[PDB]
Amino acid sequence: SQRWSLKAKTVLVTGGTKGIGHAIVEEFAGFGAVIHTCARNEYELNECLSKWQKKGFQVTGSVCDASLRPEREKLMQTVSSMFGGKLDILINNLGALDYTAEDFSFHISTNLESAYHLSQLAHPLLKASGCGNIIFMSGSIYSATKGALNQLARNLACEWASDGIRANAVAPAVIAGEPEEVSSLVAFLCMPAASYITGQTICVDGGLTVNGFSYQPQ
Amino acid sequence: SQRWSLKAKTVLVTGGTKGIGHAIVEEFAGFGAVIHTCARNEYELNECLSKWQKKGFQVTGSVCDASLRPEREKLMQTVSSMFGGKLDILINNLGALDYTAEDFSFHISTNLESAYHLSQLAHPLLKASGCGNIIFMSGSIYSATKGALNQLARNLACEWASDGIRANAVAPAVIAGEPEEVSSLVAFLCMPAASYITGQTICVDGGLTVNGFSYQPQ
Repeated sequence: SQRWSLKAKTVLVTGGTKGIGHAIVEEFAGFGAVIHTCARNEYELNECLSKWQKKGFQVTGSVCDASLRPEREKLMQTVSSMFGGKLDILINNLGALDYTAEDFSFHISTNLESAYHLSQLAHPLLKASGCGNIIFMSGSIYSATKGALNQLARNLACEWASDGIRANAVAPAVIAGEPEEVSSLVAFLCMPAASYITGQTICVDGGLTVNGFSYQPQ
Repeated sequence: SQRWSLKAKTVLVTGGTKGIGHAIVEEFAGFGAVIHTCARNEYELNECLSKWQKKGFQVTGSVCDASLRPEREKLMQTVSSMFGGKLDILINNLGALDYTAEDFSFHISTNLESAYHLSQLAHPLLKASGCGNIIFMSGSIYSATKGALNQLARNLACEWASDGIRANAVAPAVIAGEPEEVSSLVAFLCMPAASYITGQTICVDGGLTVNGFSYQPQ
């Protein structure tokens, strides 16, 4: 039906050349969505774009270091011009001899800033779509980042609902199957069929029970 | 009893001249604990130290901008020398025309870095105590910070338990009584009576129920 279709929906997925981001691009491409992605290494971008267009996938890309403010502004500029000022889906895929406090601080703030800024740059585009979706896809360092990201996600969901923008966060399992499998949940959340789903922070962990009591990632 | 006593326990509380930090200093001082606190404004520090010593409170202080690495190293140096290399309690009290992404990022990383670093600087001191305690006391900006801090708290609780160090996070209510009242929960958590309590992230919110269904701060 039309509710379970992502056909011709415009998507921006950061870091689409590898890992979950690459799996997310393919998942959406399988549904006939129009995707734009980015990466720092232009040759690997070229490599993926090549292997994709042959599979009949509608994907374009640009070189970008999403950790840099000016790079994020240019990226969204490229996206607005190619999608005609409208963007249906934004997949904020965060980047993945012992880390110090400065390292801890830097990685957490770089991740949180890129995701926050990217969402703000896309806001007007997402608003013009009339049915925009944002997905935040992202130990110790990761846990704290995830904790911050979930909150931002829940805030934007309430803050931008009147603009018709939904926001959800998704995390791969801690205890496992390929973690890339989560791409299908990401896709479902962006379907009209899931228009009432917002503010969710889902971790598809295997989970565990002790003495009959369940335990899951916090 | 001895389990519910904080008498002569050494405490470092950051930002003790105002708000909850000031309430925490007084709460512990009421229990006969020995406290060291800090602040950027030396005159207000002097003001509090004066009003405190008269009440018979055992509190010393030093000027410090906990947002600066070298300032945090000096602070812990002062604490180690005055408490004899041992520290029982560390109260990481975070600092409290619209914020941008850089502002968002800066405040969250400055808070998370100060708290993380301060805990690492105190670690050896807390370890030498044999029964150390750490408390992390701390919209949109706050929510994300809190989300990150809670995770760090839960991590240190598991990571440092073998050193005899417990770690818990406490947050004042969102929906209310003075928010400063939470100082008593902070004090309880640091008592030998609460030695088995670690890894907790407690928000003493008023809470609310809708149509019979409860809702609380995430």
